[PDB]
Amino acid sequence: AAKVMSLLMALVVLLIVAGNVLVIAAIGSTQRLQTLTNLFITSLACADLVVGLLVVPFGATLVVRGTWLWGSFLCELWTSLDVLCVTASIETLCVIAIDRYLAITSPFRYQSLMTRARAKVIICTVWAISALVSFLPIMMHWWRDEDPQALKCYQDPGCCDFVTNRAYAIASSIISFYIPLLIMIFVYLRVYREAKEQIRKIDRASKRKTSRVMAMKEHKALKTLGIIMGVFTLCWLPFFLVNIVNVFNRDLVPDWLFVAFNWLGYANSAMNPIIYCRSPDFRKAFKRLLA
Amino acid sequence: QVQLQESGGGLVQAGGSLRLSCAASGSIFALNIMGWYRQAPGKQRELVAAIHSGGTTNYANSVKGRFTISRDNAANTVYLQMNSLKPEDTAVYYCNVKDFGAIIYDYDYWGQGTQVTVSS
Amino acid sequence: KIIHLTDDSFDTDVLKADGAILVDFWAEWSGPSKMIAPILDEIADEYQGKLTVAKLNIDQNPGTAPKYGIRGIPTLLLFKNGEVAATKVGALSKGQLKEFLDANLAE
Ligand SMILES: CCCCCCCCCC(=O)N(CCO)C[C@@H](O)[C@@H](O)[C@@H](O)[C@@H](O)CO
Ligand SMILES: CCCCCCCCCC(=O)N(CCO)C[C@@H](O)[C@@H](O)[C@@H](O)[C@@H](O)CO
Ligand SMILES: CCCCCCCCCC(=O)N(CCO)C[C@@H](O)[C@@H](O)[C@@H](O)[C@@H](O)CO
Ligand SMILES: CCCCCCCCCC(=O)N(CCO)C[C@@H](O)[C@@H](O)[C@@H](O)[C@@H](O)CO
Ligand SMILES: C[C@H](CCc1ccc(O)cc1)NCCc1ccc(O)c(O)c1
Ligand code: NA
Repeated sequence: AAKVMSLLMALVVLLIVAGNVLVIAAIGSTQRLQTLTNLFITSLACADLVVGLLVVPFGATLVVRGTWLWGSFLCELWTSLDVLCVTASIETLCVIAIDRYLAITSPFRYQSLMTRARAKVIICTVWAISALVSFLPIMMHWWRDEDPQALKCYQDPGCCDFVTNRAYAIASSIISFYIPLLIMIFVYLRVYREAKEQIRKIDRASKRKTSRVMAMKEHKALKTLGIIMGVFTLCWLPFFLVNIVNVFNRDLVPDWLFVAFNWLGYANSAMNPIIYCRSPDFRKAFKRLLA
Repeated sequence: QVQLQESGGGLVQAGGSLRLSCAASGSIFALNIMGWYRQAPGKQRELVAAIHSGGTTNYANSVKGRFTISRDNAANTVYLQMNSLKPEDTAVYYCNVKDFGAIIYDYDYWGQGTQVTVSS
Repeated sequence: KIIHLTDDSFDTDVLKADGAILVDFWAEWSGPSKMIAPILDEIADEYQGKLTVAKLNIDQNPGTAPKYGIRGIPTLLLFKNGEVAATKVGALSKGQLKEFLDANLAE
C-alpha cells in the first residue's frame, strides 16, 4: 500500500514533466502553434513544469522519510515555490477561460482588444501576484502563526508542515483558488448561455418550421466544458476547502488527508496538457516531436 | 460530414454585381464565424468579409462600402452581395467556417472555391 | 488457527513472535466485541500464512490492556517485530477489515 503509494508519486512526476515539456517544445518549435491563446498555455505549462521538477519531488521525499532533510531555509523556499506555482497555474487557467470566452463570443472585438503585448502584461501580472502571495509573505515570516505548537515546527528544521495564521490561509486561498474559480464559473457560464441563446434565435428565425436539437458539436462542447470545470474543481476544491477549515477548527480534518488532497491538486498539473492541447496543430507537433 | 457548397460566381462586367452564397451542410457549433476569403492570381489568400453567429461583422478595406456579408437566420448559409465590382476583385473566392465547438481551439472548414472574373 | 493469549504468554506469543500478529481485545460483556468474533475466524483462514490472528480476553487478563492505552473495545492492534504498526477501535464489517489488513500487510 505504501509500496503502491510511492509508485504512484513516480508516475505523477513522470506525467507532469513529460506532458508539460512536450507542450512547451511543441509551441516553441512550431510557428503555427505560436498563437495568442497558446501564449497563456505556455505560462500554464511553465508553472506545471516547475511543479513536477521541484515542488512534487521535494514533496515526495517528505512522505517517504517522514521528515525534512534539507534544513529550514529550503523548507521556506520550497513552500514559497509551491504556493507560487499553484497560484500561477490556477490563475492562468482563469485567464485562458476569459481568453477563449472573448475569442468565441466577440472574436472581432477580441483581435483588436487583445494584443501580444497586452497578453504579456496579463501573464506578467499573474506571476507577480503569485510571487507576492507566496515568496513575500513566507520568506518575511508573515505567514507564521503565533501558536506555540506551530512555533515548535518553525524551530524544528526537520519539520516543514504547512501551518499558517488565519489571514494568510484565507487570503492565499482566495487569491490562488476562489477568485479564479468564480471567474471561471461566471465566464464559462456566459459561453453556455451565449450558445443556448443563439440556438434560441435560430428557432425564432425558422417561422415555426424547425426546432433545433443538440448536434454532435453541441454535445462535444458541453463535454469539454465539463472536463474543464470538473477536473479543475475535483483536483483543487477538496484541498482549498480543507485549507480554510484548518484555520478555524484545527483538529477536524487529519493531516494524512490534508496532504493527500494537496497531492490531488498536483495531479491537475499532469491533466492540463491533456485538456488544453488537443488542437489538430498540437496533435501534429507532438507526432513530429516524438520522431 | 461538413461540406460547403459555393454558388453565384462567374463572369460579370465591371460596375456590375454578384451575389455569392455558401450553404454549409453538416454539424456546426452554434457559435461560429462564416466568411469569404479570396486569392487573386499570383497573390496570397486574403479575407474579404466575415460574419459571426451573433451578427457582428468584419470587412477588408478594399471592399468596404461595396460588399455586404449577411447570413441566413435559419440555415447555415452565408451570402456575399458584391456591388460596384472592379477588375481588381477578380479571384477564386473561398467560403470558410470557423467552428468554436472545442472551446480551447477552433476547427476550420474550407470550400473548394468558386471563380469570379470581372472584365473592364 | 487463532492463538488465545494470556497475560504471561503475551511476551512470547506477540512481542517475540515471528511475522505480523493481529491482536484483538475482546470481552464477554461487550456486544461490539462479539460482532468481530466470527469475522476474525474467517480472517484466520483467508489470511493464513500472511498474518496470525491473536485474541485476548480483557476480563481474564486485565494487566495487558492498560500498558498500550486501550480506551474502548474491540481494539485491533496489528503488531510487527514487537512494535505497534497500526490500530483500529470499534466494530467493522468484513470489507472494512480486509481494506485495513490488505493495506497494512503490503507494507
Ligand atoms: C486574481 C487574478 C485574476 C486574473 C489575472 C488578471 C490580471 C491582469 C489584469 C491586466 O493586466 N489588465 C486588465 C485587463 O482587463 C490589462 C490592462 O491593465 C491593460 O489595459 C494594460 O496592461 C495596457 O494594455 C494599457 O495599454
Ligand atoms: C470586494 C471584495 C471584498 C469582499 C467583502 C468581504 C467583506 C467581509 C470582510 C470580512 O469577511 N472580514 C472583515 C474583518 O476581518 C473577516 C471577518 O468577517 C471574520 O472572518 C474575522 O472577524 C475573523 O476571521 C478574525 O478572527
Ligand atoms: C500587480 C498587482 C499587485 C498586487 C499585490 C498585492 C496582492 C494582494 C495583497 C496580498 O498580498 N495579500 C492580501 C492582503 O492581506 C496576501 C498576503 O500578502 C496577506 O494576506 C498576508 O501578508 C497576511 O495574511 C499576513 O498576516
Ligand atoms: C453531453 C454531456 C456533456 C457534459 C455536461 C456538463 C457536465 C457537468 C458540468 C458541471 O456542471 N460540473 C463539472 C462536473 O462534470 C460541475 C461544475 O459546473 C461546478 O458546478 C462545480 O465545479 C462547483 O463545485 C463550483 O463550485
Ligand atoms: C507548501 C505546501 C506543501 C504541502 C505538502 C506537504 C507534504 C507533501 O508530501 C506534499 C505537499 N503546499 C501548499 C499548497 C498551497 C498553494 C497555494 C496556496 O495559496 C496555499 O494556501 C497552499
Ligand atoms: Na521548520
